[PDB]
Amino acid sequence: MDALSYKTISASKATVTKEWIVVDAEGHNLGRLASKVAMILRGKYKPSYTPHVDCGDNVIVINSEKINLTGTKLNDKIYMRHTGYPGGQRTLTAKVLQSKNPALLVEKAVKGMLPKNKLGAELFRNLNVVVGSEHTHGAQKPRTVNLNDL
Amino acid sequence: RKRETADARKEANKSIAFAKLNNCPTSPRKMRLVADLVRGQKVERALNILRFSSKEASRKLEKLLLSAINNWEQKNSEGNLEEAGLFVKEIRVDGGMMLKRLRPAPQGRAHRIRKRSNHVTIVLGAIN
Amino acid sequence: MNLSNLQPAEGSTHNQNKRVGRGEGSGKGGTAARGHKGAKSRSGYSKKIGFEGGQMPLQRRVPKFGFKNINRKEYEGVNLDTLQLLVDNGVITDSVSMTDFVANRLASKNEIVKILGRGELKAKLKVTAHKFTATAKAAIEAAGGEAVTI
Amino acid sequence: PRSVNSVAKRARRKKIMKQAKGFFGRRKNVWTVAKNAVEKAMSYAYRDRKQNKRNFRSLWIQRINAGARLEGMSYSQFMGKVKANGIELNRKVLADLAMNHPEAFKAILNKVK
Amino acid sequence: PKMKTKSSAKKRFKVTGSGKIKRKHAFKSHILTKKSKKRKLALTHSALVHKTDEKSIKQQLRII
Amino acid sequence: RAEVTGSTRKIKKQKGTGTARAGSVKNPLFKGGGTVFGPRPRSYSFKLNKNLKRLARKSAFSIKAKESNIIVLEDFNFEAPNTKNFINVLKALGLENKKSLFVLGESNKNVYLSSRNLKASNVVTSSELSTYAILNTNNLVLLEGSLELIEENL
RNA sequence: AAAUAAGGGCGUAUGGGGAAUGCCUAGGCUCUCAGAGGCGAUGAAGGACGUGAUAAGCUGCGAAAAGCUGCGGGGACUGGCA
RNA sequence: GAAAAGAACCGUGAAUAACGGAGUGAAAUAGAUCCUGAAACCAUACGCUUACAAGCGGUCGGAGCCCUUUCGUGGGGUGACGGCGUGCCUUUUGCAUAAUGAGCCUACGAGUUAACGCUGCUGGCAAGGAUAAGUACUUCAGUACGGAUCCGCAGCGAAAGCG
RNA sequence: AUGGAUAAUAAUCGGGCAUAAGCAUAUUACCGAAGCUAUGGAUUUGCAAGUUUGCAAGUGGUAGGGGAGCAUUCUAACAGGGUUGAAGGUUUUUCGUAAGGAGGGCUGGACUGGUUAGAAAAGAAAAUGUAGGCAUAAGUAACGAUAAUGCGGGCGAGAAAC
Repeated sequence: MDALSYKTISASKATVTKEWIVVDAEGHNLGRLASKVAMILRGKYKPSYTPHVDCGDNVIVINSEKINLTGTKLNDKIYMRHTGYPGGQRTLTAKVLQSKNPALLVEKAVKGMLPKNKLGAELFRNLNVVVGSEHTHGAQKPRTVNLNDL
Repeated sequence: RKRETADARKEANKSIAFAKLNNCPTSPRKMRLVADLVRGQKVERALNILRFSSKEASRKLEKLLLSAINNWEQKNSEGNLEEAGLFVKEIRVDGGMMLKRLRPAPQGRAHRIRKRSNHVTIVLGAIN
Repeated sequence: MNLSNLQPAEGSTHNQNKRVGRGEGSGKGGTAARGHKGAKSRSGYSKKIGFEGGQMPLQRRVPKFGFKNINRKEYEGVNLDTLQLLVDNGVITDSVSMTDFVANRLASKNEIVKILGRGELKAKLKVTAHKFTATAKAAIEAAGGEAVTI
Repeated sequence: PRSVNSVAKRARRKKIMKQAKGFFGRRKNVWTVAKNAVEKAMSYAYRDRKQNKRNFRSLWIQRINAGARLEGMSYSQFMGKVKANGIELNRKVLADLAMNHPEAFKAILNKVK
Repeated sequence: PKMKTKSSAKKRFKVTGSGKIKRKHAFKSHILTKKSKKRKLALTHSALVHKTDEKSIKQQLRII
Repeated sequence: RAEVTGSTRKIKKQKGTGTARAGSVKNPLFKGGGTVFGPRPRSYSFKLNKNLKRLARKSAFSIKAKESNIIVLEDFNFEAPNTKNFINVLKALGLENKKSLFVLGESNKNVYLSSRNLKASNVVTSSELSTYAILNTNNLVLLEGSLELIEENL
């Protein structure tokens, strides 16, 4: 009979407000930036976060070509890409992978810190990883956010 | 409740025109194939489809529709038939009482064979 | 009061609904009351009384002893205490014969009575019995009349 | 006399099957499949009631953390300074304030900070 | 019908005055020349059925 | 299982059939088998001490005496059996539409026949009284002559 | 005429299917009281074949064949199930 | 079906296959598969969802959309999305186990009775307690009488015996 | 910390990944269970008042032991209901710790049942259990010697088979 009389209001799709955050990845470590990017994408810096709603902002990383790894990880980081056929386990390297589409580094770093669900596959579509220094969104008026102010 | 009152209230079939085909020695799964092509069509397109269908389940279904048309003409005596523009509102193919026979399988055993029947019901409705 | 208000004493009636093997929830269900498998859980099990598992029972490890006399004469046994308690509540006066023993349910019709000497008989009586004891005769002949053997 | 429990035998299972309304497949009409599904549903309903009380506290804590990190603070420090100040407001009310009344939330934060 | 009394138990196991069962001792049959006179004197007096066997002896004697 | 009209023959083989093992068609879990643990011809009479029985019969009289449902007549006699006359003498006592038990001291066949047809009146001699008979009625009518036998028998 | 996601899931309503349940009895079960405890060479029990204005079965009856005679009861319908 | 009053007659149809009418009845959705007639099972209409999304199919949260409304921190239906979650029985130290068993529904189906005893509660009488077979009367498978006999009141000893 | 070979379906700190988000010591705040506490309610023993209340200790549970009860069929008494609609079937509301009770709408067209006491053919989800009905496999296997059929007329509503 709805005997609660005091409920916790959860945000809906008609009440959320998505922003267009732009993040500069010039001086930043891969995982150290990807953690904050994934937290912003999921949406947890708003005091209205509902776990089942696609809250949060849309992140545009604008310097992914200028990211760096700490140790000899650029030469000793391996990515496994098994295909499904017998003997089809392919291994890449962090140095070879950034030679073609360097945005894949940040893309695969962010994909993995997400809830791994339908909500979490729909959150990956809000992340735009640009290899250059200028995006192609244009008439959206995105604001720059420094990850050191969170 | 008074059963005569309930029956007099339920006897509202003086307007709806329908037709039934009971105890047809054909399986329902094979007539439900031709009922889907007729369901919702016009009263003449349905007749053409049933007359040119390559199924033995249509030879006795094409005249049930004619009987339904005749029942509609009987109920709506005052008025012609082509101005109304009849169609096939609803058509349902139900099951029926099946006969059970035996077939001698190899090595001294017997299998069962069920000769199935089906009931067909059709209502016309009008566009006007 | 009436045939529609019959009520027995509190505690004379009981459950009468207790049946064994009527589902889990009434107690005895499933393996009804016999635990798990074994000879004591099979239909038709009966405990062999003398059986001791396979070894020699006590009713067979102990020797037999004694015999039975065919001419055993067993007397009834009446005490001076009972005689005095019977003479206090006046039913017998100055003569206790073999008839006052049957009229007071002390001996059967055709039996033999022996007067024992457990009591403190004080009244003067003239008893007629089959046998006497060294205490009963000495306590009767000294504290009252005679004691004749019949 | 011969006693047959024919009517109540089925009246008892109708009531247990009427709560398996909306189940996929034969779990809603077949008796020996519905009874096996209603009991497991009640077993699942007994629990998740202890979990509804700790899944909402997590949401309250997350919302309080989000509302407190907007003022350059953290949930741990905020809760420490609130508990060692004589306030005694539960996380439900604190999250409701952080979500609906940001002015009241920041007033509480400035008072305890 | 009526419970029958076991003869093997009725020939032994004389019941005492109030609640006990009196029986005899064993081992005093045919090898008495090498046993000490102390054992033969102890095994001569009648004994009582132990409380662990009393239930079985009473079930045999038909005193449940 | 033993009285069923059938035959004690194994239906199917023990093994190699694929179905449940069975035989002796008269078994209870088959259609037409014997009723296991069914009813039997019995006797439901138990023993009560004739002291407790007369104590109960005395309590049944004391209950009516306390409830004030005891009348005493003068041992009337009817020439011919007449239900009309027997009903005529029920309003002088006030037992109309009430359950009455007339306890006679003697046969009085005419008085018994004059009430054999009524359901609200029962004529019973003192040599056949019972606790149930006393408790069933709503008003006892002890004729003068039956009390001498009721009192000196308990 | 309308609708249309090729199809599926859930809820409601209306149908076919089936025979459960409820009610009833034509039939059975255990007995009480009082009798009786056999039929057959004057041809038994059990059958076969026949018998009708009309006659496939059941019932009855035997070439005198759904029947014959005598003594009593009975008083308007009858030619068995039909 | 109370009683055949068991559907004369008309139309579609090749058709005395079936149906729609018309008459009988209180009822024909009581039409001879005939009283009421459920479940498994097979279909149609309507409302909500579903073609980038992996698992005992439920449970706890949760928008949106349809009906109702004492008007509601009321009810009903469907539910996009999130968290948790490897059916049941039996046998086992231990089973999601790839150990057993069941295609589903309806009906049947397994600690009952007699005789002789023992414990717990209750009742009558009380150093006494109780009748059995049977008999008499009667309004008859249902008050009186019947003390034969059984248990207890004294035990010990193999027994005579003593008490 | 470093070198001291490794196993056969693609692998591992659980994964992303981390140069600290590793390790060693010390401190503070916080998270964290059906543990403890706060609120409401129910129940078992022991102690008192009475004729339910108060306090204390409890309240996981297999084999197993004990105590209170529900439904079903029938019977004995008192009191009832029903063609102005009984039992039964289908939905809905409400009450109880539960077994279950009561009320309303629809079908149904004759029985039913309260209180106290009694009796038992007194409750199924499994026994490769029994009988009847109905699904799945599925419109799938098969339509029973590879000696063979084609055309034109006839009856007929309808012909590859007459």
